[PDB]
Amino acid sequence: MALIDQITTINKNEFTDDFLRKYFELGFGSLSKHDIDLLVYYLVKEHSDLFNGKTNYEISSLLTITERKLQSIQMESYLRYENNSISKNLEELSVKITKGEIKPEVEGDKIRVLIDSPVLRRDLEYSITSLGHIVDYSFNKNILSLRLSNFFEVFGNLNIENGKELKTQVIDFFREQNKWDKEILIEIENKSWWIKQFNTLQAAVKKEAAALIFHSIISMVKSHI
Amino acid sequence: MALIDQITTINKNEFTDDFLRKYFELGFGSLSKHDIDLLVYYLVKEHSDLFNGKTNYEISSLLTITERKLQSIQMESYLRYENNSISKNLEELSVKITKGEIKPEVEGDKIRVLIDSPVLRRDLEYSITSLGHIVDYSFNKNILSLRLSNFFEVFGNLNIENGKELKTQVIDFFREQNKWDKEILIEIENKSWWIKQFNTLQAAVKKEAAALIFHSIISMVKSHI
Repeated sequence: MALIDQITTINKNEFTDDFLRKYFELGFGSLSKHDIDLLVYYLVKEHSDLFNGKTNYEISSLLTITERKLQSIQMESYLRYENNSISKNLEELSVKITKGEIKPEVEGDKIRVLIDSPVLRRDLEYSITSLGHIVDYSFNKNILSLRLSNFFEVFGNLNIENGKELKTQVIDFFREQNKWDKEILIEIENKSWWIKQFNTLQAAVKKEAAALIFHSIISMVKSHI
Repeated sequence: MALIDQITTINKNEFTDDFLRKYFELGFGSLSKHDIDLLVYYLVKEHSDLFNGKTNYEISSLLTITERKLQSIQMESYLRYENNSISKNLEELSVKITKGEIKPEVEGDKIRVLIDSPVLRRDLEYSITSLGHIVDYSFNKNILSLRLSNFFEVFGNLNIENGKELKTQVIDFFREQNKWDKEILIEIENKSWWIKQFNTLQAAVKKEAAALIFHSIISMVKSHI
């Protein structure tokens, strides 16, 4: 079975102990098939490394189910059997960016972020839309697209975790890169600035700018509940 | 949970390994609730001592299910996941009699045997009714009642495992006990013999006679496929 030996490590004692406690909570035969499928997904995720570092495409292939079914299973099981703060999920998103597992990229006046985890996607969307203002964004499958000019105009004044204003931290990045790149004016609330001036920069400056921008946006959202 | 700590020993490694192999045989989410309930029953029975030495009443109480449901689950799970010969099940029945876990008792012209296991009950009934003749017997719940006079008249000539005829082995028992009990004629194919003469014996002779008779009947049935 390509499945059970793809498991390279698993705490079999607590897989068994946990399964028995939850299968038998209301008595033998009390859980529905769907309840048990959520339990099994949780048990493999909590007590093995099977899903570790794998994309949704890989996990769905491993489980022999569609990506759409996997997303429902992942969310329903997380809600049933796990508890995380929005703060911890936002921080996990941030760390994935620092590690390069998620690579934000700017195109025109939009920053785009592939977020494969439905749990992280849910908490980001909820938290970023709970700041008192409608947010200019959309999702293309699992890719968040966020309008830059409008975001900084509307939310640029809110503090990030290190106390500085969001717009301040992003502007300060562009100044430093002006030290080794050809100098540009900095107008982050300007749609045409992103479209023409930002587009001029070297692909590696733009890559790094997008990671810092999204790090700072997450940091701003974490600072505000 | 009165359940999971009633487990005094369990191979948790193979409980986990076995569950994963069978849960995932056709892919995640392919097994019905009923399929999974049969699997779990088999897994607890194969990989723990939870059910060991317990009556159906105790197991059903442990599982929070009726005795009728338990019997269906036990049979369906055995058929799905286990394999035993009729010969091995008949021998297990025999050993339970020697151990005193099952105590055959004669009343009138009938010998009665409580058989709690639906698996053993099924193989006994099938094997004992596959000897070419209709058998005079009935079940009261899990108590087999077998008519003595008619059984020895019809099947008394068939060999038991040690080569002797069934009627011969049973008669030889009554002779030995005549050595220390008051002597009786021996007419095991006679209904009124069981009802009046056998009834005379001491309760401990009758207890031992019933175990030897049923041991020999099982031995006869094992000798004939």
